[PDB]
Amino acid sequence: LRPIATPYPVKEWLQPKRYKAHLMGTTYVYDFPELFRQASSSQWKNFSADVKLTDDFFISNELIEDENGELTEVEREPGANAIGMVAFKITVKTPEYPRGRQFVVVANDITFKIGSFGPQEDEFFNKVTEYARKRGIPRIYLAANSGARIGMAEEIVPLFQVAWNDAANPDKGFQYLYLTSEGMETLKKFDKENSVLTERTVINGEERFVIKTIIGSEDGLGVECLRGSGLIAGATSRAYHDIFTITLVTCRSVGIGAYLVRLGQRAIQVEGQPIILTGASALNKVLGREVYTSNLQLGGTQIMYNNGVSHLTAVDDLAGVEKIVEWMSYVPAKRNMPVPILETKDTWDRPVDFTPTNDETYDVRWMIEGRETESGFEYGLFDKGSFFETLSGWAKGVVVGRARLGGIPLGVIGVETRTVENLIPADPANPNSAETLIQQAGQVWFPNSAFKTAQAINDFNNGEQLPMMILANWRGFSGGQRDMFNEVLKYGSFIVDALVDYKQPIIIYIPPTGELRGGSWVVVDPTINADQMEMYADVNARAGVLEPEGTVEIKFRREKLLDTMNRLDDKYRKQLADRERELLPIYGQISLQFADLHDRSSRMVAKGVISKELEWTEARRFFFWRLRRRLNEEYLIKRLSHQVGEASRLEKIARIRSWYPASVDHEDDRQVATWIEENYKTLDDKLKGLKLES
Amino acid sequence: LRPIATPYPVKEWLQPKRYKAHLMGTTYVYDFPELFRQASSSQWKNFSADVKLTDDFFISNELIEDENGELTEVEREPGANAIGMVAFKITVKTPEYPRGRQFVVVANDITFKIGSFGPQEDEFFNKVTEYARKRGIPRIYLAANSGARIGMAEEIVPLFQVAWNDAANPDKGFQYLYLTSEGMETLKKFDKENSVLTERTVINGEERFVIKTIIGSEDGLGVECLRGSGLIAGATSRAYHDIFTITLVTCRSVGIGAYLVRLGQRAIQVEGQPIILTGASALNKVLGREVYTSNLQLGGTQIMYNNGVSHLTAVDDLAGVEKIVEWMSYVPAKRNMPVPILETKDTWDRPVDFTPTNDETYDVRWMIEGRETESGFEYGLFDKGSFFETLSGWAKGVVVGRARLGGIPLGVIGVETRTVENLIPADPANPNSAETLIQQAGQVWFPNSAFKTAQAINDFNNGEQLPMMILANWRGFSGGQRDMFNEVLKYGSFIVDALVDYKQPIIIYIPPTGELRGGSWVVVDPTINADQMEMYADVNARAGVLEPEGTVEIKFRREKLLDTMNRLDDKYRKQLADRERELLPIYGQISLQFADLHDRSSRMVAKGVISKELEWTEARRFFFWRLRRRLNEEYLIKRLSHQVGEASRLEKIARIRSWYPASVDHEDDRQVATWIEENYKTLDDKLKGLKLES
Ligand SMILES: Cc1ccc2cc(CC3CCN(C(=O)c4c5ccccc5cc5ccccc45)CC3)ccc2n1
Ligand SMILES: Cc1ccc2cc(CC3CCN(C(=O)c4c5ccccc5cc5ccccc45)CC3)ccc2n1
Repeated sequence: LRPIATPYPVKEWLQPKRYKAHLMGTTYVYDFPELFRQASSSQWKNFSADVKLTDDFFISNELIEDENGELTEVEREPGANAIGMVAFKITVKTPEYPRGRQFVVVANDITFKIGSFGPQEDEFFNKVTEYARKRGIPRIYLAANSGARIGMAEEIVPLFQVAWNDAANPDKGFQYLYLTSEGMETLKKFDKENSVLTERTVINGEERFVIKTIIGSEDGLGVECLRGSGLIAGATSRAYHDIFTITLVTCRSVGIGAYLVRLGQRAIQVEGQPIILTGASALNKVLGREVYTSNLQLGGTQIMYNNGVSHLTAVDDLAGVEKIVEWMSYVPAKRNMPVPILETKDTWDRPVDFTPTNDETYDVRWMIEGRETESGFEYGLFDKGSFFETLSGWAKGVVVGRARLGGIPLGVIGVETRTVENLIPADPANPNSAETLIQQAGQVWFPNSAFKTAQAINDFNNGEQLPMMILANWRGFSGGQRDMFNEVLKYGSFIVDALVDYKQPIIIYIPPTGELRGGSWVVVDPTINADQMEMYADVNARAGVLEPEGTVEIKFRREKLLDTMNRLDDKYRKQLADRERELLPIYGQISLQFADLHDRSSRMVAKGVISKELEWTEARRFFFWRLRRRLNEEYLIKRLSHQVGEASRLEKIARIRSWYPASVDHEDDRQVATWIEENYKTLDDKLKGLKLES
Repeated sequence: LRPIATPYPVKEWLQPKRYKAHLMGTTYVYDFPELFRQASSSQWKNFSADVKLTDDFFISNELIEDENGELTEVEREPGANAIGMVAFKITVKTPEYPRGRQFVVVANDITFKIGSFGPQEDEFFNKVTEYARKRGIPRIYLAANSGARIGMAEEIVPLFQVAWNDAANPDKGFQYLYLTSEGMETLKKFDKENSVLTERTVINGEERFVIKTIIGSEDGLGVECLRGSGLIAGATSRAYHDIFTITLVTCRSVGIGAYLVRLGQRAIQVEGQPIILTGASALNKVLGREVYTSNLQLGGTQIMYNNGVSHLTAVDDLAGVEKIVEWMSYVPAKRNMPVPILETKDTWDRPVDFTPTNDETYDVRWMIEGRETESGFEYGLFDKGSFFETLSGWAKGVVVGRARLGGIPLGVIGVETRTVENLIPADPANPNSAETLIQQAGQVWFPNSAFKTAQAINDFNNGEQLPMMILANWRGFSGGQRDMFNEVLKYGSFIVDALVDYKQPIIIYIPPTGELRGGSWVVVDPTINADQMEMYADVNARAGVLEPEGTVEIKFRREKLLDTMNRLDDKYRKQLADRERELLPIYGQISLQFADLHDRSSRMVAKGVISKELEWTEARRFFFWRLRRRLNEEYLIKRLSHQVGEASRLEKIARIRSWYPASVDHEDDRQVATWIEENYKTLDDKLKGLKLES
């Protein structure tokens, strides 16, 4: 017992595995539920400081496999796990789900065979994934591992013999490895007959059993660990499309551990905990040179967070738990349940304070969440303090996060107007390699930013099942040689694919001072997904194939411009080339203005390419009711889908809208939502009466 | 008429648009069906030189929209197209489909408004896509365009007026643009009242109509072209997952044209025809410096083919047509129809001649298709001359293509054992940028090669609907700093996703001299998709978590090795450190051999991680019947799916296998296929009798 004379018992002594975990710079597996209780309690204090919270608000129940491999709940002492993988079913009353929400926590036990993955950990991890998926509840994975388990048939180690070329000189070589009758019997005696594959021969009187394959008695030495890893990689790939999947990296995550981090997509990395494949030491041995310094050089946050593999970093395990808890506050309690409405002090019914100007540089986050000033807080489009930014360390040209719109949770994509710099590090493996600083123009899609956009869209759709708003403001894609070679077309195409797959309301809104040109429009147009998509443009937005400078260059050339001088200039209508020189700069300006006049939201409305033209200060009020209306209608489309079984979206919506009283304006979002909410149970009777099916 | 006195009529004069197309370095749209006839005829000559072919073997029928926008067939003169998009329905008797196969060809008319995309071309392209998708037939797109159409309200050009700050000095500035009552009436007179959005004011007696927005009378000037582009981008994204989509780039492909190339995935680029977004000239104007030289520098084959955006290059339009024709020979006639069996001179019933050795470097293509030698042709695993390689210019570490196995078409993925070099060009935009040569070790997955692998898997699955064989031979993923920063984990994860989505038989086979370690195994394991996947390892293959050098480093350390010297060396059993120095090199070799003995196919079989261990020379015969058996069983699973409506794969297969006579060995592939083929109609009666449903 160390230390003696403490006020309460030494938990690290009561369970020494707690101390092993601590010595490896991580929380002990069995202590993680407590971090979830601490975080859930903080969630309440930050929401309503006055809430009197008891212990029944949070329940953690360890899951273990029964006699038939069926998962059941247990109340046992920490450290009684016979396998290196552990899981808990958590039932917590949160501000979004005050009656309770459920999720599973799977975790490696770093103190059980170094957190390595053997077939039993793999089988259990897969069974927990399936348990969560069947129930539709989120699956949190806590990664603290050594990757697949590695072994040797340690029983053949003291038994094997070597058939030397010349016994007197061992360095002259050897022919094969073998077992004697003594070795063969030793295995027979311990029922380890299946440990080797032998072939009998007689060499100079001696009966030797030539080892042809070493199998081993102990399960979990090689290929079976790779099979199991594959199973859990496929399991996680499938779970990402089905339930909310998140992973917290606490202590190393190696090999399968690294793929699991990525396969679950959503990841929080604790500072100083690497995400690696082959470690630095092993790589140096392969390269035959001392190339790398640490595993952190290969998979630290300066790699993974900058990569976009790590969505967020965490200062310590509790910080990471707190971030999982916060991320989950935006996500339905289970698959196909409505998005969690959380109304705060920031009511839907106010104008937007922060407005961008053309002459002044701004941070797009100010338009999203607002900004503090000396005169006071300038509210943004979304609920004060609801902007939870993710992928913040990668492709900083796009801003992605979750937010709330008068309570409604949604995914937000904004455009960083400021030039973004990235520091591509020097390759240690190449002596003729130096670090390079890459500057990327604002409002221009690059391979990395287009990749981040598609990724964000997918991550909002799968598991999160959130509506989305893209505050669309791009000049186009980078068409230069470097960016074209770096496959910009591939990443731009992923955006289209992500939108095609989207299953919740989408809102594309070109903000004030905003623009959407050429390929940038193409890739985000509501016809990619007419069922979910909708486009809006601010009265101060611009959009066209080209920008006024390009439109002019192609369509208002020198001849057209001189004919304009002949029409408009009394002096112009040998001596003329002189007036031409004087007029051209202002005439260039006239043509730029002529072009710009086609790029207005009024032409967008007239040409029916946007649902409505909007006023920024009035967007919070508009978007709130539009999304609230749309969430109600989507619910009714889904209930109708079960009934009829076969009909188009248009047929379903037309039918739902035919149930609205004659007095209801189908174009009034506030009225339509108000009516639906006043009649959910009356609409339920309507749908139940429709069960007149054959 | 130029030239005079020709033997037959001057086609370029009869239709001058043919000459315009020619002057732009491309085939005239209406001449493309003839290239398809020429190619289809070549297909026959290369298959059976003795075939007497007539003209009814090939039928091309132009599709045009009727009065109600419904596509119908027409026989009209070339060049009567009122829109810049043209389509043909082709019905061709090919060696795979001798009774005929159908597909649509959509193409831009480079001679119609520079091949630009207006709303009518977009609406038609979408209608053709839908026509092909509804029918399940392939959609070939021939790209020769200027991207979205760009315009201005050319009627406002001679009418507009400018409100000068001071009329005497024009360069002092202007306030706004306006129309006079004369201008307003001019528009009123031509029913172009809707061309502008004005606001009346009176300035110093004059009634001016302030232009607030220029809309225009002519459709297809701006945003409506971007809407249409979006529609066709989404349409193509959807078509790739539904039907076989291929694109041939003949003459430039700009903006939406470039995205269409990528969205359809499968692309052949004609040498010298660029795939661009913003052109070089425009980019130089944005950058304010003469950075780029040509559009080919941005989107030529040295970009797109090296990128993997272009799957193949073509020397001229006929070469590209011939490659589409050849690619299609592997693809079903329509969606959900069986893969086209084409048996050639190379019967299934022979051993594999080309066998790799450990001491000799080989080209993996030799194992796939065989190789010519002085002694004669060494046959490979697949049918002689059936290897059609794709993505050949990108990530050369993986070899991807289509092949035939005794007639059966399938996707093939092999590993390039030789070190691959890539030349990353110097960025013209960066003066402190030089070209870099990147060497990539063989049998190691890098970001690019992992991306190519996932891509190939997807491209085989979607549209092609082909079975697959991965000749798995990777040491692992590159875990170094550069490759980890370049997101190797993301691309490795795409492999898993591509396999999860796979709907046709998969065969993973570790070939002779081959290996599969750590993360390389994880990502390709049959548990990712138990329904389709199956693993095999050659008797000369190796597989484990680590390689013998790593296994030794971790599990057979210094102490274990000295205890082994104490056991095995009579001399070893101050003076001992000397014998230790002498013994260690051979003892290191003993430990390397001890490890290697666990890495055998026999342990893989014993641990149940492979379906069977195989002998390479006998693989063609094994794989032929295994795939032929599996194609027959898959067919029966599908017919059963319609009947019962609800049951697992295992329940379906167990039921199908219960119909086999008692004498049939379920493990004999040749017998099982022979029985199914002898009883398709008897099995059809069985399934029809199962329609006893309520
Ligand atoms: C590295 C980098 C930096 C900024 C970029 C900006 C864009 C947006 C494009 C630029 C080109 N473009 C234009 O309207 C445009 C121009 C836009 C601004 C200035 C000059 C322009 C000249 C053009 C000449 C012909 C056609 C178009 C021109 C459409 C919008 C596209 C790619 C960019 N790449
Ligand atoms: C740039 C590059 C080049 C080759 C690469 C090869 C691999 C394959 C790996 C290499 C590491 N590995 C080993 O079995 C291995 C070793 C393999 C060969 C030589 C030395 C090794 C030392 C190791 C020390 C500890 C653990 C493993 C070691 C598993 C297989 C992985 C990454 C590679 N990256």
